[PDB]
Amino acid sequence: ISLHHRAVLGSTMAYRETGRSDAPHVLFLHGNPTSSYLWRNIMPLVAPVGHCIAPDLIGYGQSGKPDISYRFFDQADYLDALIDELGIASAYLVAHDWGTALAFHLAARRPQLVRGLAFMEFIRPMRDWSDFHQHDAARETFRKFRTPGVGEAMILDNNAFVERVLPGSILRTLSEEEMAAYRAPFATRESRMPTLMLPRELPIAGEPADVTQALTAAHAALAASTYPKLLFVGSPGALVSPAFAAEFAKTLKHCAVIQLGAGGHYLQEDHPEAIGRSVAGWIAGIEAASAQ
Ligand SMILES: [Cl-]
Ligand SMILES: [Cl-]
Ligand SMILES: [Cl-]
Repeated sequence: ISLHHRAVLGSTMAYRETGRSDAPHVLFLHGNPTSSYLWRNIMPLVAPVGHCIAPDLIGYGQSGKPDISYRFFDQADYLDALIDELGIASAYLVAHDWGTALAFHLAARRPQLVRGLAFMEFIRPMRDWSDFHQHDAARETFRKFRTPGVGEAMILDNNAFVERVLPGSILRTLSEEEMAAYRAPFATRESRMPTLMLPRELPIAGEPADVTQALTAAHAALAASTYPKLLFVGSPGALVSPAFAAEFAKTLKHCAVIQLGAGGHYLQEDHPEAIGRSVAGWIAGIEAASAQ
């Protein structure tokens, strides 16, 4: 899998690219602990209608592994730098997990950029631990990730995000090749640090406060925004249940909900054709209706 690379902020970032270069930009944003690989069966279905770019976040996939904190704001800075390097000033965003937090934060700061947002399994500030996920076992696992020393043993030493959380929220069983690809960036203990930092960034009960502020503001900007929105949901889902998707959608302008059926968090692995076909049709409709 040969990706494109660019130098960004003294390190490097990798990205997949496909589609016609005169079509609108479509930026695909993955989360923890995946990469642009998550979109491999989706992007080819959007290529006829969009110039598709799928970055590997810093510390993920084939991107660089600099000595940084890997906090949310680090991810935002490196993504901004790549967007500017690639000349992306107007784009559709297609986002998952921390990719949605990045998309919401980007749209709040650059309100002219977003032509439309397709999203699923998104992050929002959670008032209490009871607002995170659908079952107690997941809540307890993430409580442990956020516990000093314990989280390091689970994620740095045992690679639990890659080896347990990821396959645990895909309905089908990945092939040996697919799981080998997902674990390949994370062969060393130190390389796993980004995957430990992100669960510690989740905004739960106001902590961390800086992420809580950024995503509270970003969600308010999202509620006020007028660009088209497409929210995919699975059953039972993980961060987003079908019931919560329908209720969240009512708080937004111009947001349709697409039901994918049985799925957990990594809906791209269980429903790639449905997501790709939906996004491509949606872009085609927006482009035609906005071109008059
Ligand atoms: Cl542009
Ligand atoms: Cl909150
Ligand atoms: Cl389909």
